[PDB]
Amino acid sequence: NSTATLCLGHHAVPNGTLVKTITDDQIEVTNATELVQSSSTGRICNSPHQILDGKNCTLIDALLGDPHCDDFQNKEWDLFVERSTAYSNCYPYYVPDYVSLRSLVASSGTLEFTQENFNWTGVAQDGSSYACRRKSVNSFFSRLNWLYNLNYKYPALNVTMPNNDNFDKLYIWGVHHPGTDKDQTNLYIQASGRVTVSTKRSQQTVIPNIGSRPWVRGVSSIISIYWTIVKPGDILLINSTGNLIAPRGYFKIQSGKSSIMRSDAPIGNCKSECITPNGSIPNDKPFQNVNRITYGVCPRYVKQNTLKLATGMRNVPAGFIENGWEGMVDGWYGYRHQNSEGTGQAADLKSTQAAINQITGKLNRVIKKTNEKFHQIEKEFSEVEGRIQDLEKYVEDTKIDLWSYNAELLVALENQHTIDLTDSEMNKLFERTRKQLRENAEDMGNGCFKIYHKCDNTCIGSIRNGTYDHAVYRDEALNNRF
Amino acid sequence: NSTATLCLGHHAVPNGTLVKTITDDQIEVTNATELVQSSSTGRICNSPHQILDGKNCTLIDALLGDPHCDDFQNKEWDLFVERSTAYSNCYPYYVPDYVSLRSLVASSGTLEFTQENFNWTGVAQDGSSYACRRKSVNSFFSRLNWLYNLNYKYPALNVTMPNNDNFDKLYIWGVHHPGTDKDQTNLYIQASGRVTVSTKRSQQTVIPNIGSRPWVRGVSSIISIYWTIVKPGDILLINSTGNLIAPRGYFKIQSGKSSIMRSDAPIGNCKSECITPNGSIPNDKPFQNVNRITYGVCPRYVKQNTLKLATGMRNVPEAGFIENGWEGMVDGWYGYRHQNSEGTGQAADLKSTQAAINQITGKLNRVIKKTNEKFHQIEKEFSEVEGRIQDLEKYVEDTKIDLWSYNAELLVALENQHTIDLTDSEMNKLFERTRKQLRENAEDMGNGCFKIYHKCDNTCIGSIRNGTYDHAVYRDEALNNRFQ
Amino acid sequence: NSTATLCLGHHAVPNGTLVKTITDDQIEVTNATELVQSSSTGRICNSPHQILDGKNCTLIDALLGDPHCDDFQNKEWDLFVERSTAYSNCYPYYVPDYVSLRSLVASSGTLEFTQENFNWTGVAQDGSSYACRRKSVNSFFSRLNWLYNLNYKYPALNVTMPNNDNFDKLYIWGVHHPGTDKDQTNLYIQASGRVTVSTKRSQQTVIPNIGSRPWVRGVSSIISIYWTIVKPGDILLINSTGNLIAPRGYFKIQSGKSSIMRSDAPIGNCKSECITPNGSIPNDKPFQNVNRITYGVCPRYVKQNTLKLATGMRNVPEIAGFIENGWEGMVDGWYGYRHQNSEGTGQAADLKSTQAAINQITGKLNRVIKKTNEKFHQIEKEFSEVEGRIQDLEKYVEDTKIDLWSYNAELLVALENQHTIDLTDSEMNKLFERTRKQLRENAEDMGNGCFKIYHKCDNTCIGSIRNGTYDHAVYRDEALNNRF
Ligand SMILES: *[C@@H]1O[C@H](CO)[C@@H](O[C@@H]2O[C@H](CO)[C@@H](O[C@@H]3O[C@H](CO)[C@@H](O)[C@H](O)[C@@H]3O)[C@H](O)[C@H]2NC(C)=O)[C@H](O)[C@H]1NC(C)=O
Ligand SMILES: *[C@@H]1O[C@H](CO)[C@@H](O[C@@H]2O[C@H](CO)[C@@H](O[C@@H]3O[C@H](CO)[C@@H](O)[C@H](O)[C@@H]3O)[C@H](O)[C@H]2NC(C)=O)[C@H](O)[C@H]1NC(C)=O
Ligand SMILES: *[C@@H]1O[C@H](CO)[C@@H](O[C@@H]2O[C@H](CO)[C@@H](O[C@@H]3O[C@H](CO)[C@@H](O)[C@H](O)[C@@H]3O)[C@H](O)[C@H]2NC(C)=O)[C@H](O)[C@H]1NC(C)=O
Ligand SMILES: *[C@@H]1O[C@H](CO)[C@@H](O[C@@H]2O[C@H](CO)[C@@H](O)[C@H](O)[C@H]2NC(C)=O)[C@H](O)[C@H]1NC(C)=O
Ligand SMILES: *[C@@H]1O[C@H](CO)[C@@H](O[C@@H]2O[C@H](CO)[C@@H](O)[C@H](O)[C@H]2NC(C)=O)[C@H](O)[C@H]1NC(C)=O
Ligand SMILES: *[C@@H]1O[C@H](CO)[C@@H](O[C@@H]2O[C@H](CO)[C@@H](O)[C@H](O)[C@H]2NC(C)=O)[C@H](O)[C@H]1NC(C)=O
Ligand SMILES: *[C@@H]1O[C@H](CO)[C@@H](O[C@@H]2O[C@H](CO)[C@@H](O)[C@H](O)[C@H]2NC(C)=O)[C@H](O)[C@H]1NC(C)=O
Ligand SMILES: *[C@@H]1O[C@H](CO)[C@@H](O)[C@H](O)[C@H]1NC(C)=O
Ligand SMILES: *[C@@H]1O[C@H](CO)[C@@H](O)[C@H](O)[C@H]1NC(C)=O
Ligand SMILES: *[C@@H]1O[C@H](CO)[C@@H](O)[C@H](O)[C@H]1NC(C)=O
Ligand SMILES: *[C@@H]1O[C@H](CO)[C@@H](O)[C@H](O)[C@H]1NC(C)=O
Ligand SMILES: *[C@@H]1O[C@H](CO)[C@@H](O)[C@H](O)[C@H]1NC(C)=O
Ligand SMILES: *[C@@H]1O[C@H](CO)[C@@H](O)[C@H](O)[C@H]1NC(C)=O
Ligand SMILES: *[C@@H]1O[C@H](CO)[C@@H](O)[C@H](O)[C@H]1NC(C)=O
Ligand SMILES: *[C@@H]1O[C@H](CO)[C@@H](O)[C@H](O)[C@H]1NC(C)=O
Repeated sequence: NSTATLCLGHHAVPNGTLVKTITDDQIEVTNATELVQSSSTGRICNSPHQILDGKNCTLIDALLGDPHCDDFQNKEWDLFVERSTAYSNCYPYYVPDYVSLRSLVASSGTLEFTQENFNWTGVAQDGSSYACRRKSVNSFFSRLNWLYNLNYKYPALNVTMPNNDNFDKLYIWGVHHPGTDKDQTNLYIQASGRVTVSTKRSQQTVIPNIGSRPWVRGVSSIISIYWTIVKPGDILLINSTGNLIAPRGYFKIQSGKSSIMRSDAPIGNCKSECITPNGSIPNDKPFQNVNRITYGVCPRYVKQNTLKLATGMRNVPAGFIENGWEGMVDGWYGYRHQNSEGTGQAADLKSTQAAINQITGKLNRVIKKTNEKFHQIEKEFSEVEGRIQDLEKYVEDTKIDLWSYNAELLVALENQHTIDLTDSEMNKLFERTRKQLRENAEDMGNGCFKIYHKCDNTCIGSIRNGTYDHAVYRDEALNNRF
Repeated sequence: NSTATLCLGHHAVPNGTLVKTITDDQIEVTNATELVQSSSTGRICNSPHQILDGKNCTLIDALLGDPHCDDFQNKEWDLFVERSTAYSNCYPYYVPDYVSLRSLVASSGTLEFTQENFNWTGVAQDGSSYACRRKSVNSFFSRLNWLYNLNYKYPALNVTMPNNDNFDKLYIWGVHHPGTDKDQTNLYIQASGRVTVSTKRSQQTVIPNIGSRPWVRGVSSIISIYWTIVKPGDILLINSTGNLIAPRGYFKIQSGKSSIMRSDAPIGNCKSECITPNGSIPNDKPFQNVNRITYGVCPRYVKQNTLKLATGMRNVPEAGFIENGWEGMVDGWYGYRHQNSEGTGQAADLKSTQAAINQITGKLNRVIKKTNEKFHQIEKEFSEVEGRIQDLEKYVEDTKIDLWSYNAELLVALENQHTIDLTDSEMNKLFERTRKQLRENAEDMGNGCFKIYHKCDNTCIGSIRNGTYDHAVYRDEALNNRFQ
Repeated sequence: NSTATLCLGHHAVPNGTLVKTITDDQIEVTNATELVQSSSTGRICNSPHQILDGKNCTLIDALLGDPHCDDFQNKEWDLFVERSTAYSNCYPYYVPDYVSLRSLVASSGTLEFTQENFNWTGVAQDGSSYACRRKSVNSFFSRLNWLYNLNYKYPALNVTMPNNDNFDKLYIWGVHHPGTDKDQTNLYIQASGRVTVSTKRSQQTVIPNIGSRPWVRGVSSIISIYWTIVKPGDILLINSTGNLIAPRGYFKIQSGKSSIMRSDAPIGNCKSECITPNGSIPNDKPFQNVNRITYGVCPRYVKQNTLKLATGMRNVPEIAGFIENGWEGMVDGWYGYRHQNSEGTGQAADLKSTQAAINQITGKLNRVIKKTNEKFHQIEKEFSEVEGRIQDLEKYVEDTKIDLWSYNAELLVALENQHTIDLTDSEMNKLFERTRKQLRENAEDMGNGCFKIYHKCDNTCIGSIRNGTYDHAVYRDEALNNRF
């Protein structure tokens, strides 16, 4: 009755979370947060990025001018979305270096086309095919010009086109490979054509190949597609004696943050910085497990499906040496007392705020939203290729393993640090109380002090308030101790 | 009067090991372990991976059907081992994009061949050569069909072969480059041949080169090798007016964990998950220094040859831990020494010993386990100058190794620092728990020992070590001795 | 005043530096150092690397022998510097795989040329052009030999050149593409030429392409450039029926630490291990923000422009101990005592704790990251032409590398600074505890980092505490009388 008990403690919860540290494989803490984004809504948000739904059209088909891709003329994009249902419906073609043409056009982000008055005197223009009907009429790629004989004559073409602008020009052109020699000589009078497209810095020559081919859309022939970039002040020169699928002009080729993505996710009316083929994902967490293919401001892809970051002290469901206090809801640390006036509880705001202030924004010190990716490498492959594809796969797998390691070590280190800093605040609160009490109390060993003098609620409050004067009670307290 | 001294201490060893921390360049600990695997047995274990010893055969020669590689027909592998002694002994050839063909066949992991009934009516088949003898008679690559004129005629070939299966087909074919014009017109009647192999998605045209070549195995000619992959529902279409080295069928091209490795190490009868060109290596350690070229579940290649991970506390060799550690303590990491009315004694503390040990066991397995399972990767050694693509392959690999070497360096320093800190922490916690027990009955002598101001025999000493010491029993006696 | 006050404290400075830790975005410390090199002199030091200023000549032009590059014949280099003002002034050409040829020659580091006597009987040699004037006379590339018909005849060339040396030979050769068909038949007699260059391990065939070209230096034609490497004991074989731009010999091709760099920085007379396009930079710091393109022993490129590494304790602006405040005015140590007794107040530094903290901070980062970054010929990292796939990969690899090293640098500085704060806070607490153990029952903790010593304790007595020789038993009777 002539003494008092003051216990120092911390809070506890009944439903703790296990996290991982350097010290413990699993340790239960009061609170944690997930660092790996692992789910997507399934929709690609049309804000803030300019999304272009390719629908049934690939970018190359929209580039060449497949009639069912006419709506894409001169359109621009931040992200072009190619659907797996896309198909070709014009004259059969193939693109040597399809991958690079697709990449650089996708990164350019525009299909702005400008016609140029090539002088094709001597030959017939605007060749059409039943295999490429546009609005029920035989037609051809909108951006290409199928040249053929004019009155049984195909004179040698030698056409020039300077680049007198301040920008690079992208020229798409082709070479026709007839199925038979009867086709070859009927279209182009010479028994074999030849196309040479050149600039002051390049030369590209194609010899057409007359030969049977597997029928595609009623046609036994095919077109090879090539591209040429003309720098400012340079000159495009097209020299041909047959089989030339001529350009009608140039595409602007820009540099910027545009790219292309293969996805079947629908485009929704929402706003999201990060786009994956699985759909848009939130970018609050530093890491994501949804897809290695991302566009925008995105969490970094890691192999882990979950990484829990401790946001509270160790959960331990007498003072803090024995146990935590589930009943303390207004603070992380606090006091419990037993004196002449009964029992009471009060939280310590100083130590609680110190622990919280260290834990808030903990992760914003090492990992921020510094991962803004636009056009990158391909990370999914449908064809066997070998060397270049091996390297692309190895680079991406090397990157992911390294960030997965970084993510693992970071969470373990930070969680070790969250435990230690919260353990530290508890000991500091205990030491502040001991130094206040001086020779008026003894450490009972369980996180509680035995105060050797009568100490009513105001006296206990003075200790919690930091205004306890040991000199006032030292005479009374030293008398009871010894 | 009658008092007792109780000292808190930790163990020490005479033969400590130097490790590195964040704090110290080198600090001696009681025990440490190596994290870098630096030696190999010298043998490639034939388990658990399916090893195919190429012996004197490269993979491409086994693919084409070099007669001395006939034993490799239709064989499969997880790891194909190419020896530096391999040689070619058939018709002289070269493969444009040899590297990619070798890679994709190696990654497929099988040489399963399927013959197909190509209709070569109009030409002679099964051309043979003195440069490619099989069973001591003129022959040719087993998987290729040397077509040439039939009775002074080589009609233009137009042969089709649809892919009506569920898988991609790999077709290997060739073009013959005769040494002279006499050779060209005698073999193929036309003055210049032409080979066009096409699919619905591809076209490959080759113009043969009539011209002399360095004499190789009695031949001044050569064959160019090409490959074509035919997707399901697609069709192989072959058009030739001479010089076609025709396919006899297709190879299955599978996807899986198969690869190829250049090594001269022998194949032994053992079990080992990790294979390097130097031989199999253990994969218990997280890092290895043997070879950046690995196959299987492997430690990560680092530039360091040794990384010692502390598995024990700081070593302070030979009362109380403030002064020194106790080599004489062999049954625990922490413990008590006392001097009382009954003499002197020593006893270890199980709680603090177990706390430190449990925190250290599996300490590195909390950050890096054997999640490094690699199979077919990029090439990492090169015998020829190539330029751009090889520059990139080298830069990629050197970037990876530097980053992992940095990771390994920082990890060991961090782990060792934390191992030091946690073991030192257990010592201070043990000393403090003892102080809390003694209350006003003892005083800190400053050297890790308490002066207990009352008679405290071995049972009393044991009660302190066991946590059952009641200070109130002796408080009256102790306070009388402390204060005069 | 029959008592004394002994305060334990640490120093403080008026001009602290903000650093970043795991705990705080900004915390002021007594001292810090910059880890990111962010500035350049603007000049490339001509030592210790052998620098070759390309002037107005690219490496490929110096290789082929453009007349205004004649001064570069047979020169060697550690680093070739291409200026953006370089230009070509000979016959118009293009190099298929220009990047690779530039790369492999730059890595070889020499233009040593050795003439060889090819037998070009039957054709005319040393064709010259108005497009390639040398000393105001029509001329040609110094290292190439333009062959054409000799009196209306171009016989088939079949010229051999064995490599009977112990080193590899690099052969540069070309194929001429006339602008018109009549040009083709006037120069060479055949309507179409053919060039086949072969060795025992390679074959290269070129079919010339007749077609108009943009007029360049009076010429509507062009030359394709190719290269061939002939291993020892191998043989170069050149077979042509027209359009061959023949070699005059071979280049020695070495392996070493040579590279090429695009820069407009001037070359100075100084010494610097690290070269960037912006100029030489010091390599004392582990990181640099100047340029991802480096040559030599260089700091690792990071995206950060500054990373400050704490080299001192927390700065706490200013008797009272360390609990309340730090001591501005302590200039001979990091930690120390302030005392107040009968003779007044005094201050003295503690050398043990000061040296302990300092020894732990010096070279702290060299324990984890040294100058293990020595790079020479690497990949290209800036691009003037659109290329697509391969350039996509080179950009992605470098961007991946920089982000990973930028992450490492950010985490390393935050970790190291947190540990520097913690180790210095610890040294302060250890000194305070060492003093508490010395005083025994003669003093009490006042809570502000100070002890109230309950006995008369002049300066010699205080010095004994600082010196570690204070005997508490001497004053215990006097002190206990005052406490209780
Ligand atoms: C070389 O051989 C190929 C393969 O046998 C020949 O191609 C075949 O040519 C015929 C007639 O041109 C094609 O017939 C057509 O088939 C389509 C299929 O739907 C049908 O709708 C048409 O009414 C027509 O009957 C046949 O499809 C085609 N086969 C392939 C695989 O493309 C080629 O003609 C030969 N070259 C010659 C004879 O010069
Ligand atoms: C173009 O020039 C090359 C090289 O000068 C000629 O190749 C050489 O051809 C002769 C045969 O005429 C080869 O000689 C033979 O050598 C074998 C084994 O070495 C020997 O057993 C025979 O009895 C015969 O003497 C010689 O090896 C070969 N040299 C090389 C480097 O391949 C080639 O014939 C010329 N082309 C034409 C169309 O003349
Ligand atoms: C195919 O068409 C092109 C384009 O017209 C022809 O190229 C042009 O050829 C003329 C005559 O050689 C070049 O003119 C020259 O210009 C220089 C300086 O400007 C001047 O000093 C000369 O006296 C002459 O006027 C013209 O530059 C050139 N155009 C280009 C873009 O290079 C080419 O000749 C034609 N080829 C055939 C086989 O018809
Ligand atoms: C396979 O391709 C060849 C290559 O063109 C075809 O041969 C051509 O046939 C016509 C018929 O008069 C000739 O004018 C061409 O010159 C031939 N080419 C050559 C190189 O001589 C061949 O016809 C094709 N396949 C079939 C079945 O005919
Ligand atoms: C490039 O254009 C030139 C100029 O029109 C072509 O040259 C003519 O070719 C025809 C047919 O071969 C000849 O009858 C003329 O005499 C040529 N004229 C001149 C001025 O040379 C040339 O054929 C074209 N080249 C290509 C590859 O198409
Ligand atoms: C602040 O820290 C820097 C770096 O730790 C100190 O600079 C070092 O000073 C010593 C002098 O003993 C030199 O030998 C080192 O070469 C210096 N290092 C560097 C990187 O400059 C500096 O002394 C500290 N400043 C103060 C006032 O203590
Ligand atoms: C390779 O060199 C041989 C000569 O060594 C060339 O063959 C001669 O070619 C001409 C015309 O093509 C014929 O008149 C001769 O009869 C040929 N000689 C022999 C021995 O065949 C051949 O053209 C060259 N090949 C090339 C340059 O591709
Ligand atoms: C627990 O941590 C999360 C993550 O920061 C936070 O949102 C929440 O407010 C914290 N407190 C709780 C759940 O009481
Ligand atoms: C186009 O070029 C031909 C070439 O013969 C020329 O006759 C004609 O005048 C040119 N026409 C125009 C509109 O430039
Ligand atoms: C996202 O899509 C990829 C392939 O499209 C799939 O492998 C992965 O499991 C998907 N993840 C989620 C969370 O939908
Ligand atoms: C040293 O540490 C290793 C690895 O943890 C352990 O296997 C070994 O038993 C230890 N040795 C001693 C003497 O403690
Ligand atoms: C092969 O095809 C040819 C086509 O010319 C046909 O005449 C012949 O009868 C066929 N024979 C066989 C055995 O397939
Ligand atoms: C392993 O073999 C490779 C290739 O011969 C060699 O570079 C490396 O030094 C060897 N290392 C060991 C540890 O055997
Ligand atoms: C050079 O070539 C001519 C004609 O091919 C030949 O007669 C002569 O012997 C050759 N000389 C040498 C040294 O090879
Ligand atoms: C170095 O030059 C590059 C341009 O090549 C520029 O982007 C960079 O900011 C420069 N850095 C410095 C430190 O001057």
